[PDB]
Amino acid sequence: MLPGTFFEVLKNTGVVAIATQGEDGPHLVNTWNSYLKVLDGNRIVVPVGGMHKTEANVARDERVLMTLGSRKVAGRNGPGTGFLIRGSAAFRTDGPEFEAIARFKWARAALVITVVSAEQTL
Amino acid sequence: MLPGTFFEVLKNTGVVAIATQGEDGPHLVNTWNSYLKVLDGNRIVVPVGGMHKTEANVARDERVLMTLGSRKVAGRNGPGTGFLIRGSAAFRTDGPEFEAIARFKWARAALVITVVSAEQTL
Ligand SMILES: Cc1cc2nc3c(=O)[nH]c(=O)nc-3n(C[C@H](O)[C@H](O)[C@H](O)COP(=O)(O)O)c2cc1C
Ligand SMILES: Cc1cc2nc3c(=O)[nH]c(=O)nc-3n(C[C@H](O)[C@H](O)[C@H](O)COP(=O)(O)O)c2cc1C
Ligand SMILES: [Cl-]
Ligand SMILES: [Cl-]
Repeated sequence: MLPGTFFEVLKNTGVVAIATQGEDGPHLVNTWNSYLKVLDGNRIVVPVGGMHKTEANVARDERVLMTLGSRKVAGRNGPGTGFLIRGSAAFRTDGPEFEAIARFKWARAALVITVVSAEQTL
Repeated sequence: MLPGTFFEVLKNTGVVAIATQGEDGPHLVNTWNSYLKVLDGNRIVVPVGGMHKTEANVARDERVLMTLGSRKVAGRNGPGTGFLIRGSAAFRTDGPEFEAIARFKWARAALVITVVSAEQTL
């Protein structure tokens, strides 16, 4: 599900954005490119310190969107690219998906996104 | 209302994320930090090439969220910061707000976000 160009983006620095659906509109939070941990089976794991509103949204609607990119990875028509990822999210406080990001001692949980599609948008 | 630290983030490269309310959940698109033009009266202007789905969403619900950041600008508790911006959006196709981004020869419109709040989230 995740292409090589996505893994090239993860070798570079940047701001990741994660959109969820809430009762009165979308919500949008961040992490860093370097914090994402990709697992077998199309999973992207994010260390969670805050994400309280995000977690409440995900408990009611698991579908999330994530974007990320880098000036330093070539896109289709010149330098710079990024991705729109769609997937289903879950929060974990134990098990191997939590252990994947437990090195971040500030992490109360892991946000685990099981990818359904990845689109290179540039 | 946009603070100095936000303009510091704009001196740096990065991926900007813009969330809108879609018919069946959020939508999320991107631009680059360096593409944003800030005008007086709390306005952030983005060059629009695609964004047809985003534009349809804004016509139904003008409220948008935007995030952006940089590893190179100090946050409250170490290196790296970013912002959550909430505002209302409109799409201009002539006049000073369009001229503000017309340097992008591929632009079909200017996305004008009038900022209601800016929160440094790191
Ligand atoms: C560049 C950047 C990176 C961030 N990294 C994280 C992160 O890895 N994990 C986290 O929980 N919050 C991180 N934050 C803060 C979140 O974006 C968010 O503001 C916070 O978790 C509160 O989430 P909520 O609004 O869903 O309650 C980061 C913020 C920025 C601007
Ligand atoms: C890093 C990055 C920068 C982008 N810059 C722009 C931009 O400045 N303007 C634009 O219209 N689309 C830009 N795109 C593409 C949009 O994110 C989006 O995929 C496209 O405009 C289609 O919008 P829509 O899904 O609302 O129809 C960029 C994509 C990436 C990954
Ligand atoms: Cl990073
Ligand atoms: Cl940039």
